Amino acid sequence: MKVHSAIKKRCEHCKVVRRKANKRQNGYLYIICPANPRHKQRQGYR
Amino acid sequence: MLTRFITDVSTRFNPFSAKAKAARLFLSFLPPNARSNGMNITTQLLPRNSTETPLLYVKFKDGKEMNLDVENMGIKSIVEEVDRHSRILQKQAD
Amino acid sequence: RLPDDYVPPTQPPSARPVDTRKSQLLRTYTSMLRSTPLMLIFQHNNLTAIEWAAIRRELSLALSNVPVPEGAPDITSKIHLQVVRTRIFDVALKTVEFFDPSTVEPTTATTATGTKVPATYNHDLSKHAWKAVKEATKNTEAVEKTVYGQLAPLLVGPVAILTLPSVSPAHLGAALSVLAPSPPAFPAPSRKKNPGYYDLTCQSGLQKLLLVGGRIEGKAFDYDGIKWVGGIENGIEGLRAQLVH
Amino acid sequence: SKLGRTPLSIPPGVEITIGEPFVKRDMTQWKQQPKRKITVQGPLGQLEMDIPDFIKIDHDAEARRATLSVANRDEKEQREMWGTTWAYLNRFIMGVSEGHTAVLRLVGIGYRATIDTRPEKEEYPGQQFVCLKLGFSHPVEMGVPKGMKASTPQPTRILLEGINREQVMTFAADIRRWRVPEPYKGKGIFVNGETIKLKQK
Amino acid sequence: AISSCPAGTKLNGLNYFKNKADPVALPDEEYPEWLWRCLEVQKKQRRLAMKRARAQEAKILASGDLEALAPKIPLQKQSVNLPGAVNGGVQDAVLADEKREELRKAMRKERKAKIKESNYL
Amino acid sequence: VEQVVKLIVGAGQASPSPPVGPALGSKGIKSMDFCKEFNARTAHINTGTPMPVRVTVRPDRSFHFDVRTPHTSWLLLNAAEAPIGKGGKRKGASNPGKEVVGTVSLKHVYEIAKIKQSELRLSGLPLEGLCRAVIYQARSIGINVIP
RNA sequence: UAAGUCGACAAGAAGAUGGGCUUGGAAGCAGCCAUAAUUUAAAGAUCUCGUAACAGAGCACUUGUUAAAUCUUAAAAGCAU
Ligand SMILES: [Zn+2]
Repeated sequence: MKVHSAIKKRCEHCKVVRRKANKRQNGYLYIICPANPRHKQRQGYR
Repeated sequence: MLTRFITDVSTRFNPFSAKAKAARLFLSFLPPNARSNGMNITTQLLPRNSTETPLLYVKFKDGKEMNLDVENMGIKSIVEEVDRHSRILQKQAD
Repeated sequence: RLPDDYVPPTQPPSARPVDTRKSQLLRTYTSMLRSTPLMLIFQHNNLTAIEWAAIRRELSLALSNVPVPEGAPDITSKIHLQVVRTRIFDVALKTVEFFDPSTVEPTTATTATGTKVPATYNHDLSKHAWKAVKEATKNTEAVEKTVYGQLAPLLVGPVAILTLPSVSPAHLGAALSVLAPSPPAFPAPSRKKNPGYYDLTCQSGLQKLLLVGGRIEGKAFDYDGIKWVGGIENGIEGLRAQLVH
Repeated sequence: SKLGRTPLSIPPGVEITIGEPFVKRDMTQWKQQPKRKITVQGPLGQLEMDIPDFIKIDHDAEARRATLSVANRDEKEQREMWGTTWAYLNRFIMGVSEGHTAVLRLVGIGYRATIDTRPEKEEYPGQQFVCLKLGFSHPVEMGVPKGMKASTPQPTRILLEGINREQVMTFAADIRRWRVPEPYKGKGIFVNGETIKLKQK
Repeated sequence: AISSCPAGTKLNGLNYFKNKADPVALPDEEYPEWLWRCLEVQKKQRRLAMKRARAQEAKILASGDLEALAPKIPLQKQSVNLPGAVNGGVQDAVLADEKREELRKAMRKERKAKIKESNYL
Repeated sequence: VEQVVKLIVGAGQASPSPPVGPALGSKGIKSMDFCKEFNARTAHINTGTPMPVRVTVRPDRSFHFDVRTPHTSWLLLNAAEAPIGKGGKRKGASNPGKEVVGTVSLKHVYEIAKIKQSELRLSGLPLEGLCRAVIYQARSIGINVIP
């Protein structure tokens, strides 16, 4: 995982999802990729 | 559709009959190497003047024999039944 | 300079985009149904490239052995086995059957100079044609009585069509015995004369081609009916027989 | 949604019983949204769910079909629960008639599995416990939830059975959590054909 | 006398079978006519052209009318009905069966550019 | 899967060698049988002539090979009277755009198409369309075509 | 955009040809240069992998199946993260 301020898709399998958003926080934007786990990225700091 | 588990298929229908449309689509789903694998298929075309009831014949590699009328059920409904028997065989093999 | 309202003379207002292949291919089928008297419709099942070439290799060879010494036009290479778009080829029938060109009223059009000139839009890709086929297709039972209706079931699934420039029974026997053999009427080529026919690639390709129906002079014909036409030695000689009576 | 429009074919034996709009009083909330109790009974068991009221079911008893529809396609909440409620009914119908199954494969030298009874930790009489020898120092035993049937045709093959897919697939993830597949040798617990790509060396 | 190779020239290295001699060229007249037209597809100084090339064209073009300056929309982008007629005859049939093959290559050339450009990005 | 292999071997030279040995010896098929079986196929061609072969090795190590006519580039260069270079074989142009090795007239082009028609898989292709498939290859091997 | 959009799924993705040069090897895919043609429903002397080099898997590209009756894709602007 890499926490960038500018997350981008690096292949055709990379998906942009917002996870960890619940009634207590807003969550982060994630780049999830099942093909290459090196494309895992996050946007924002806890 | 899963065709690997099908041994033989024999379809007897008339082209002009609209009901036979479902029987025709079924023939197209078969893969190209179906002839090489050894599966046997015989197709009979009915005369145009008089059309008999369309007949559909299917056989799985477990000896089971399926026969479903073409007029009553549509093409989508036929694909459903054939997959179920083809599915349970896969779960059994594993 | 060209004005805004000016439209190119070779590009009248079409019903839908013309650059796309969907409509560009529709204009071809519309003209294939008019210039092709004898047309046979087959069904191809995921044939490979090498197998397609092999299937088209026997036709050319089989169609080159047709005796044509009467100095007639060389109709031995314009016969192609073409894979067509079944969906877009279905609209072709409607356009010929349900659209009448003589029912369009001419309108004044602007050229490059801007002068008004009378023009009529009768191209198959026009908005008038699209409106005619749609309204005509609204009636279901009446369409079945037309020749298009007698071919609506045929236009389902992948379809490969054979196009002959003219109605020559000799050219049919050379193509009806290589694609749909049925002895003793149309027996397959012999093994000691045409070994290429019975090849692993070709033999496996002919099993995937089925002749479901045929179209002749805009008239639907059943598979058994095609045999009657092919059985005739020649169309010309058939007429002389009636004269002797 | 394109999935909520598809009718739901009710196979022979499956019986759907739609309730009436009701509201359970909640002292914590000033207004609860009405719901509908839907029961789907059949040969294998009975499952129930409470759907929002805006979802309308056209239960056709004549042709044995049931199509869903929402009161407003413009609302994001109604578009979402439309496709979701349909996906659950599809599982409920195909779970009470045929049933849901999950196959786990144990890869790795020394990985076994047996279905034995541990009367000490039984949460309900007759509870089955799956005992896994996953190269651990301690034994791994997990009681099957009430409603599921677990069996081991082979030492390295578990077979879970149940009418509730969420319950069957959620219990299979608990077993897989002990040994997650590795990308170097393929050792672990694979659930329903799951595969892992290996490395060159 | 239109071909550089006269009758009788020895065709070099064009025989790989033992019991035969290298082919010998035949008379030019016997050769099919198409062999003489299949070769139709083969395709300071700048200052000098600016003196004449730029000027001469403007003279001949005669830029006073807007008929020769039209876009000349490519055939692969036209909507005119192809010259095909019902029961027009074997002449009209064949003649109508040639424009459909000429439009085939037009769209074909358009795919090369679209594929070559797609692979450049 | 019935793997296929491409190997260029001599006309009457079939034996364990760089071209023949490693191409198929490793897969498992009995090579020595293929060497004595290729001579029967090629017994009417000059010794040492290169002959492309597409051997299809079926499962169970059963091999069926289809001999093919000499390479098109091999005939264009041999017919153009090009100067032999490295390796003892006629080498093509290093820069097809600028350099020119030979001048093959159209009377030669009409012949190389007939011998390439012997292949059944290429016997259906009309000769009208095949003579331009070789004129399109003369631009990449640096051979000019004179009328 | 019912001439079936969009997504998914099935198959195909020809031949000369293992382009020439190059190198121990370069076969679409080290690099250099060319890359007008041809035949097809289509198919870059080749966009992403892969092999010591072949092979092999995708893409661009092409057909069919399912299926939308205000429901496709992109750009810019406003307000938020
Ligand atoms: Zn990725």
